[PDB]
Amino acid sequence: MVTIRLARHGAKKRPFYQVVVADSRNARNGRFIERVGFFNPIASEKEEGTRLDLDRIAHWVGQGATISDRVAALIKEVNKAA
Amino acid sequence: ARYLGPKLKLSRREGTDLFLKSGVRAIDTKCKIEQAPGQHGARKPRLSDYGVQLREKQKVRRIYGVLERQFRNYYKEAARLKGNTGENLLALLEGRLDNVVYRMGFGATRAEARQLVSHKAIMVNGRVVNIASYQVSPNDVVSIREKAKKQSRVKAALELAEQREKPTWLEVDAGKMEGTFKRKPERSDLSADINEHLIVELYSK
Amino acid sequence: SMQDPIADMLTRIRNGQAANKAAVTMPSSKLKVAIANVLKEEGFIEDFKVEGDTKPELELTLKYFQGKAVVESIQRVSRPGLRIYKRKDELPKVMAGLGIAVVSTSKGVMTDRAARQAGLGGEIICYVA
Amino acid sequence: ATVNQLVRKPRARKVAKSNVPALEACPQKRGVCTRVYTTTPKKPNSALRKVCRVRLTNGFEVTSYIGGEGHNLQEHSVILIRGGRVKDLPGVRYHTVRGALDCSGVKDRKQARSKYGVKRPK
Amino acid sequence: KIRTLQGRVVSDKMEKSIVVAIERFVKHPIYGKFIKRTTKLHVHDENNECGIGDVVEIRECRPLSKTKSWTLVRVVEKAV
Amino acid sequence: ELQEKLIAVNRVSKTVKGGRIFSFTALTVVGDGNGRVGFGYGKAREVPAAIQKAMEKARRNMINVALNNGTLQHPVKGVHTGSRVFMQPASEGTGIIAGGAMRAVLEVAGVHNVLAKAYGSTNPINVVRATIDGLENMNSPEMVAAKRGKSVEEIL
RNA sequence: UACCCGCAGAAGAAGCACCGGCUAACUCCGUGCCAGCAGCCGCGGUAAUACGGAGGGUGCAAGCGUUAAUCGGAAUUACUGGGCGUAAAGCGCACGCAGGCGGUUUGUUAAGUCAGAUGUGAAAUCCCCGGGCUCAACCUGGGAACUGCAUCUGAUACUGG
RNA sequence: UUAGCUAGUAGGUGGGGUAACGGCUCACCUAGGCGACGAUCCCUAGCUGGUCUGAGAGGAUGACCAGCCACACUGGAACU
Ligand SMILES: [Mg+2]
Ligand SMILES: [Mg+2]
Ligand SMILES: [Mg+2]
Ligand SMILES: [Mg+2]
Ligand SMILES: [Mg+2]
Ligand SMILES: [Mg+2]
Ligand SMILES: [Mg+2]
Ligand SMILES: [Mg+2]
Ligand SMILES: [Mg+2]
Ligand SMILES: [Mg+2]
Ligand SMILES: [Mg+2]
Ligand SMILES: [Mg+2]
Ligand SMILES: [Mg+2]
Ligand SMILES: [Mg+2]
Ligand SMILES: [Mg+2]
Ligand SMILES: [Mg+2]
Ligand SMILES: [Mg+2]
Repeated sequence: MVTIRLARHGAKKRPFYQVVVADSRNARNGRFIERVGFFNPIASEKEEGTRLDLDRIAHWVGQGATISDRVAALIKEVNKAA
Repeated sequence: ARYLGPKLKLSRREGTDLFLKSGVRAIDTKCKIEQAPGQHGARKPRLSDYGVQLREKQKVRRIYGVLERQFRNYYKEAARLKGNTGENLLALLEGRLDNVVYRMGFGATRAEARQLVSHKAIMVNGRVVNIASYQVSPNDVVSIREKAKKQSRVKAALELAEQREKPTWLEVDAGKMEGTFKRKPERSDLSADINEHLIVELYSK
Repeated sequence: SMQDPIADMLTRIRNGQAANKAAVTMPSSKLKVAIANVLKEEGFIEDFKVEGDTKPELELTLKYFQGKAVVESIQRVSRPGLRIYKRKDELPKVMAGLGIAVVSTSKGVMTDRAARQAGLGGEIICYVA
Repeated sequence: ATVNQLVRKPRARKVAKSNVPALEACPQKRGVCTRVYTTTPKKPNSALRKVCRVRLTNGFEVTSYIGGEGHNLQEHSVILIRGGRVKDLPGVRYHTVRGALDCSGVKDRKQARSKYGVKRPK
Repeated sequence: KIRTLQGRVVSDKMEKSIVVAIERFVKHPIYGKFIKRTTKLHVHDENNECGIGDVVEIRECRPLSKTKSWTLVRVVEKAV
Repeated sequence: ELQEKLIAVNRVSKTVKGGRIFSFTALTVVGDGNGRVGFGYGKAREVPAAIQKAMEKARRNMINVALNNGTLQHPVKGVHTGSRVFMQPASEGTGIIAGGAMRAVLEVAGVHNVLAKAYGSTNPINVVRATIDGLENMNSPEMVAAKRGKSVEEIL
């Protein structure tokens, strides 16, 4: 099914995930329907570290797109922040 | 990754002073800089159109203490940037950490400034930088670190940087051993004995 | 066989300028009059006057400044063997602006500056410099 | 000449075959010497060049040219062959590279030792 | 509204089927020359009110046989 | 004042009854470096005399070119017997992008930024004439406005 | 682990290619069309700046040269951008099908063409403005671009019906 | 210096079959269909975003990555 998950596109020891909606039967960083924000676990201060698109996330969850563990743990942080 | 040899043969080959010496000794007394080095410098060979361009580029490269690959990368960046290609290349060349610290006056020569940069003595905006090619942005704060403020060679360079020419784009203070890069130097601000067009003609090939 | 009246007109005016002719008479047409209007509005020719009831003739009068001809090169770009159509942002620029490129567009036969100001293309006819 | 003719007949290229067919677009090829001997150049200059007819692995048999002075190679010797021909010798299109599996380097060489496979002197 | 193609008929010697030809005017990608290319198609002409030469108008509906997916709508230019 | 420069020297020969007698030819380009340029092709029995012979004729046969502040007005093409030249105005910092006997004459003339290209036979003797005719035939906005009958801003 | 700090000692850390013209770099020694160099022009027959070595010089640099392939120079397949009297290039000539083009005016259609809008032209990649890795390589956000196609609404000068 | 190819072949009626339209298949009828805008045949070749070079137009190319197709000792087949 459609799932909101991550896709590593950084470098060695410097990960950077591109949160995307992709079919479950696909590669980790293969084909995705759309791109929804990004995430960087090593982002420095005074800089964005998470830019999730809550509108698109809600639109996909209304159609049945499941949210993975890390993105589910990040959307709550985004909601708490703002 | 840097020249390790005589510092005056290059100047003799170019024909002019490359500022590779501190300046305590006169350039004429230091060496017989009238002719090219080697056993055939007495003759005056007629230089070709490619020869003059190559000599100009080699003179610039040896003055700024870079290699051919770094010079080509700087030329590519200058051509990528907007405005005068030669002026942009000159500004990028005189934007390195060793070059800016030499202009400020913390090092006797280019080699001394590069060694000081490498040995973790130069700090930019309160941050330790050991890169000789570290570009400096306008409104930066270069400073000698506290441990290296008591260096005899550093203070000798500070006292010897006064009798020569003074750049009008840097804010220097030897009391605290720190300076500020106020603005990017202009072509008129820099030296006027360098033909900018020769380098771009040579690299247009 | 006569297969390009515009090319014939360009050849006639170029030959007249080369041979120092005061005016060049020729059979005329609606497109010829439209091109002559553009040529007169830019000072490349002195004036023109259509004469005739059944077979109208254009009588274009050339202009000579200090002996040398005013028009340097008139080149037919879009010939009736290869049609050339250019958009508003793809119009040519003769001598970086010092020359003109006549273009027939939906609003008529205007020049490069007029076409660019109006914001529409057309198909080019010839370069005049 | 004209676009109407060119649309019917497109402007064909002028592709030319390579001067090293036996390599088959390969920098190096290993071969076994079959006929090592000496030949003479053409009219403009007279000399005695050292050549070797060698059968390549793929199946081609070519004639190379030994560079430098002194070559211990002989029949049934494994050699490495690269491109590059000799102008003053007809037929040769390749060069035997010294320092190969069995091609020994030139003795007492001081300049351009890399082109002849010579160890750096102490 | 519906995408329809107008073209000249070629043959009609088939049961409930004709062969239409479309002349699209395109420009050469290299020389810029404006040439014409044939777009011959097979049309399921039910009740064949068509001869040879008359132009017709067709629309794509669905694959009706192995080598035709177009159907006639109207006949214009019928007079010879 | 002038920026005289020799382009190339060629050695010609002429057979006679007694044998072959040699000779030298010199091509030079001179100019004030602001808006004037001239060429001289001299011949003499020796290199030092031929260069002066070419220089004098180049000095006394100069041509004034109505160039821009640092470049030429509009792109132009010149056609000669065997050489065709194309010159396009570049931007500041590019330099004299030329080759053969074109970059020297362009630098002597006064222009500092131009893209030049040679098509056909690239011989200096013909290419110099081609590249000077290319600068002679071109005009300035004021010059074209004079014959047009309008203003520079109007014919912008 | 990245990173920071103290120890001591200038130590443990530079080679390759070229030097007759193209192309930046010249003098001797050893041979003597033999030994040998070479991408071209070509050198060596006792004064070799061209062979081998030495001295010196030039280029690059933890890299240096050769080889194999691609593009440029090659305007040397030329649509941008050639020629056909003599270098290669007018069928020996004529008729003519398909085809290519087509004098001049009006009205009509708007197919090409011209304007605007919508969808799409994946992400990635290039470019521009910023950021993070001590700089850079590298990563990344936005913008532009993807020069194309289909549809809709108009413009009618040109070509087309 | 590969010029004719195609008889389930083109179309039609009805039956059968696939989740779906379809000579996909069957019986019958019509003699049609493709082709100098290159049919048929031979050699070579995975395609695209892309990469190199080139100012541009172009030329070469399919390394990594990403999207699609095919393959799993060779060939044929079917089931879940
Ligand atoms: Mg390096
Ligand atoms: Mg620039
Ligand atoms: Mg040499
Ligand atoms: Mg080409
Ligand atoms: Mg030709
Ligand atoms: Mg002939
Ligand atoms: Mg002949
Ligand atoms: Mg004839
Ligand atoms: Mg005949
Ligand atoms: Mg339309
Ligand atoms: Mg449009
Ligand atoms: Mg940064
Ligand atoms: Mg994209
Ligand atoms: Mg009409
Ligand atoms: Mg049925
Ligand atoms: Mg090119
Ligand atoms: Mg692949």
